[PDB]
Amino acid sequence: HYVDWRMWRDVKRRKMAYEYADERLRINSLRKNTILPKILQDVADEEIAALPRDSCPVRIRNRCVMTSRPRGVKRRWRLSRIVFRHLADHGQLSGIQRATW
Amino acid sequence: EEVVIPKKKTWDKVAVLQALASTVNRDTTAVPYVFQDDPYLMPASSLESRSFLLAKKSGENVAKFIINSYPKYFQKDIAEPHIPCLMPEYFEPQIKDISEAALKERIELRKVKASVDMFDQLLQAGTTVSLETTNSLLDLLCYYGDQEPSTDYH
Amino acid sequence: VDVPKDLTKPVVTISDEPDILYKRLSVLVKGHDKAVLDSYEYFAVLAAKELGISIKVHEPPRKIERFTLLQSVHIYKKHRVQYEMRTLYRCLELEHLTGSTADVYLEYIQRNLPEGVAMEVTKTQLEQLPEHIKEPIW
Amino acid sequence: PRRKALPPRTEKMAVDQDWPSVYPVAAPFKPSAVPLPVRMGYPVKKGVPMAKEGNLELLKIPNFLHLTPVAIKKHCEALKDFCTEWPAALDSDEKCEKHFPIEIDSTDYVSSGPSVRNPRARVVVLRVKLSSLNLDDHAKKKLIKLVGERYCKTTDVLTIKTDRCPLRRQNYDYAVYLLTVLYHESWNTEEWEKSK
Amino acid sequence: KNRAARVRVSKGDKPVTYEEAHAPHYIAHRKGWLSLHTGNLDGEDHAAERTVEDVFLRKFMWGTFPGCLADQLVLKRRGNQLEICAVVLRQLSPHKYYFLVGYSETLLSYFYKCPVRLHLQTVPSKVVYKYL
Amino acid sequence: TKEAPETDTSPSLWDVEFAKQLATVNEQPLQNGFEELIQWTKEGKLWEFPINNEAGFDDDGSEFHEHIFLEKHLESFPKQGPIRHFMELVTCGLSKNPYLSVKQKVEHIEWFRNYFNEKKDILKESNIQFN
Amino acid sequence: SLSEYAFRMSRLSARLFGEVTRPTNSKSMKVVKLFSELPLAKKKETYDWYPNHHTYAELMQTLRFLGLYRDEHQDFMDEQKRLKKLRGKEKPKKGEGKRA
Ligand SMILES: [Mg+2]
Ligand SMILES: [Mg+2]
Repeated sequence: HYVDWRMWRDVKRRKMAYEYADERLRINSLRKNTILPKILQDVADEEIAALPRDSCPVRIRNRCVMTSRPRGVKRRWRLSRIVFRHLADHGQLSGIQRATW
Repeated sequence: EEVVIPKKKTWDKVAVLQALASTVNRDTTAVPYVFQDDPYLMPASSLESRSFLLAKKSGENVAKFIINSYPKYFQKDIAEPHIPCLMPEYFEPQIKDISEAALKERIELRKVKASVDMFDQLLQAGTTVSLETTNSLLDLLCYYGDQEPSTDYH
Repeated sequence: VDVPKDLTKPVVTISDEPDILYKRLSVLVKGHDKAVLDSYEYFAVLAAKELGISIKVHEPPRKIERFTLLQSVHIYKKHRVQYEMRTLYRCLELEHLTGSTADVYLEYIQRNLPEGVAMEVTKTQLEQLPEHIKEPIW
Repeated sequence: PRRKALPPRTEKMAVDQDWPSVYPVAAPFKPSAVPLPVRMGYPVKKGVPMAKEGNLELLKIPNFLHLTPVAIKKHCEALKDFCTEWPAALDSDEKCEKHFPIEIDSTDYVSSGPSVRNPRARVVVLRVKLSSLNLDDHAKKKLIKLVGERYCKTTDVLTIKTDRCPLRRQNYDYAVYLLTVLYHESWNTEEWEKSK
Repeated sequence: KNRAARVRVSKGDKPVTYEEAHAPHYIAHRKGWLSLHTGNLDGEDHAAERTVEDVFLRKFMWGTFPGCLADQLVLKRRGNQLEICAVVLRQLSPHKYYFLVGYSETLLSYFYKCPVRLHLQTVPSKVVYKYL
Repeated sequence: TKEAPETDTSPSLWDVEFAKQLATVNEQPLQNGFEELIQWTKEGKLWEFPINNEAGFDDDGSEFHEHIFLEKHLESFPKQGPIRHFMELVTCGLSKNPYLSVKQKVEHIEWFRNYFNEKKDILKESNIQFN
Repeated sequence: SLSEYAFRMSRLSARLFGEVTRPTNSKSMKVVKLFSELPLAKKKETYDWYPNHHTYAELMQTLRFLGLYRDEHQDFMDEQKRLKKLRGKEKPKKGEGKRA
C-alpha cells in the first residue's frame, strides 16, 4: 500500500541491506588493510561482490515518506519541500515559522 | 575533621503523587472525573450518569475486540521501556501437538471444550497423565461447571 | 462540612546507606516560546525557596536555525521561501543539594514541564578518593 | 426535542474557594471551568478580541492554572518529608573540595515521546586536582605525560571523559579504573625512563 | 500571487475561523502551533516520527468524528502522554461521543504505545471570525 | 499459625479467582487527575520520574571489563603475526562501540575464527600457521 | 620525530586508554572505525525510514468495513467507479480482454 513501485523497491533494498550489514562489514575489514596477504584479500573481493546487488547501501535512496519524491527531501523530517511547506504553512509543525530578518 | 553525611531516604515511585493528591479535595461544582468536563456532555440525571459510562466502557471493548482480532497491526512496539499492558493478547493455543505440555497450555487459557475433548485423546492414547495435571483440569471444570467462560464475541 | 477526618500520607522510610551529595545541579530548559519559560522559571524558583534550596537563574543566548526552500512546485528557481526554528534557553543553577532533595524537586518540575519544553539536567556529584588511590602498591 | 447544554459551572463557583481543587493537575483550558472573562485574538476593525468560548488560541497555550502560588506553597509543604538536610560543615566550595576532591558529571535528558532513551546519557566526566592526590615529583611529572591534553596546567585539574560503554554505571567504573591505573603506573619507575 | 494557506476573498457570504483567516506569515505573530513537542528543538531527535503520528491523528479523528469537528485539532505531548484537544459540535448525541472517546483513546494507546487522552469542547455552531 | 506453608505450590484457580473478588470491593472510578497518573504508573504506561534515560535497559548485567577487554577471546588465534595485528584492531574498535552488546561483539570474533579455518590452505602459501 | 622516552611513554598511555599499540598505517586504521561505529545499514534512521504503509492502510481499510472510520476519499472513487459501470466503462476480465 506504499505510494508507488519506486518506493516499494527502496523498502526491499533497505531490508536486504539490514540483513547483510554484518556479513558485509566483516568482509570489508579484510579488504581495508595492508596487513593481511594479497591472496586472502583477493578472495574477500570476490565474496562481497557475489552478494546480491540490493544488499549494497549505496543503492538506497532517501525518498519522501508521503509522496516518494527522490529529490528535494529534508533529512530531518523525511519529507519533500512541497509536503513540508503544506504542513508548516498550516501551523502543523511544532516550532516551524517563516523567517524574516 | 569528619563531616556527618545524612542518611538516604527512599520511597515508592508513586509516593510523590500521593503527597500531592493529599493537598486537594473534591470539587463541589464538578461531576465525577470520569465524565467529560463539558456542559453538553455532563450527565444531568442519574440515568445519564450510568448510561454514559456504559457507552464509554463499550468503546473500550470494541477496541479490544479489534486489537485481539487483528494483532498484526498493533504488534509494532516503539515504547521504551516496554509496556506489556499495551500489546495484543493471544487467547489461542500454539502447541498443536497432542502431549502433556500441550494440554497444560489449554488449561491456562481456560479452554473447557478443547481441553476435555483433547484429554480423551491423550487418555485414549494411553500416555501417563500426572495427577497434578488432571487435578488442574478438575478445577477448570468444577468452577465454570463444564461451560465456557464469557467472551467479547464468538 | 464534608472533610476527611483523617488523612493518609505516603510512607518515606529512612535507609541505612548514606545519601548522595550534589555540588551543583544545572537545569537547562529549551523552548520555542519565551513566556512559557518565564512562567516555568517563576514556578521552579518559588518551589526551590519553599524547599530551602539555593538557586540562580540566567538566560543563555538564543539559537535560530534557518533554511530556504523553493516557492513553486516547478521551476521559478529565483523565488523561494525561508523558514526558521527559534530555540530559547533558560538555565537554573542550583547548589548544595542531596540525592533525596534533588530526587523530589526534579520530579516535581519534570512532571510540570509544559508542552514544547525540553530539559537537560547536569548533575555534579561529590565523591571521595577510592581505597586503591590512598597509597601506592609498588 | 433537542438536548440543551447546561449552563457553565463557573457561575456556581464562589470567590473564596479552593482553586487547586478545580485544576489539580495539568489540563487544557476549559472555559466552562475557568471563571475569568479572558479574551484572546487579533481584533477586526472596530472589534474586540474573541471570547474564550470556542477559542482555539487559548487551547494552544500551555497554561499554568494548576501551578498557582497557593498550590506551589501547598505542594512543597507536603514534599519536605522526602528531603534531607545538607551538611552544615560543607559551607563553601573550598571546603567541599577538601573532603570530596572528585567531581562526577552526568546529564539526563527529558524529551516528549514514547521512548525515553538517549545516547548522550551514557557519558560520564571525572575531574580531580592533582594537588589532592598523594604524588611526588616524579609521579606528577609522569602522570602529566600520560594523560596529555586532559590536564590543564592553568587549573591543575585532570579531566577524564568516558563514553565507550553503553550504560552510565559502566563508564563510571571505567573512569575510576582509569584514575587508578594512572596513579599506580605514575609511581612505578621503569628502566627506559632513565633515557630521558 | 501567493496561495499557501490563504482563503481567497469572496462576495462576503463565506464564514471563516480565526486560524483559517490568517496566512502563514502570522504563525508566530497572531497564531500559535497546532502541535507542541520537542522534536524540532535544537539538539533534539525524532522529529520525523512525531510528524507521521500527527498526520495520522488528524485523519483518524476526521473520519472517526465525521461532520462533528468544528475546528482543527490541538495535539499536546508531555513526556509519554499524548493529549488530543478537539472542538466538536452538538448535533451528535452524548451517548455516541462517550463511545468514540473510549474507542479512540484505547485504539491509539495500543497503536502508538503511549497513554492517550481526548478532551472535547462542544460548541453550538462553528465559530466565525469574519465573513470574506 | 503454621511456620512454613506450601509456598512453592502455585495458587489454584479457586485462589486466583477469589483474589479478583477482593480487588473489586475497593474498586472505584478515578476521583481526580492525580489518581489517573498513579494508576498508569503502576500499570507501567506512564514514565517513572525523575527521568532515567536507561530505564528498563540493563545490558545483560555486563560490567565494563566485558566491553573493553576482549583479548580474552583471542586465545584461539596466532599469538604473533598478521592475524594477531589485524584481530588486535577489531577488538580495539569493538571496545570503543557503545551500540553493541557483549553477545554481539563475540559473534564478530567467532566469525573470523571460523573464516580463517576455511582459508588454511591459502594461509600456508603466505607462510601463516593458523591452528 | 619523537624521542625514545616520549615514544615509549605514548605507547604506554595508549595501552592504558585502550588505544592502538602496534604501529599501524592510516589504511589499516579504518578497521577500527568500522567496528567502533554502527554501520549505516543497521542504523534506525535507515531501516526505519518509511512508516509501514501496509499497517496504516490495512488498519483503516478494516475500520471502514467495521463502520468505525469514514473514508471520504474511497467514497469519492467508489461513486465514480459505480457511474462508469452504468456508462459501460467497466474494467474487463483479465486474460479475456479486447486484445488476444
Ligand atoms: Mg545516493
Ligand atoms: Mg512572490
